[PDB]
Amino acid sequence: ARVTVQDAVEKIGNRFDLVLVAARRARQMQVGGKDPLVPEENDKTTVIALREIEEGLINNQILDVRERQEQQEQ
Amino acid sequence: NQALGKKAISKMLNTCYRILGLKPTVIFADQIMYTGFAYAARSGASVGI
Repeated sequence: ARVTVQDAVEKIGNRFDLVLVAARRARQMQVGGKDPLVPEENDKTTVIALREIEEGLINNQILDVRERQEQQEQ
Repeated sequence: NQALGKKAISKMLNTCYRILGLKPTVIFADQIMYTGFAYAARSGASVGI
């Protein structure tokens, strides 16, 4: 549980863009076709996306290059 | 090392925020609230005539 998102804020500093990035990651992991890269503690995909961003494994550029890789795969 | 009269408390919280960050000041605020409540109840200050 991420009670404070200060570290996630400072990783990619806008307090406005991280909402977009986390929303995109949560949509990917909730609609289907994705699996978390961090251990799941039976919490909702929102804090899982936020924890993913906090660890540094997901941002806008990484998501875009992954999307390009899957588009090239298909 | 003061009396902490509603103005030293604010200054201490402000220094904690401006020195450490956001999570430590949140935990500090919660701890301050809890210890204040407990010791105010323990003192039992009352207003008589």
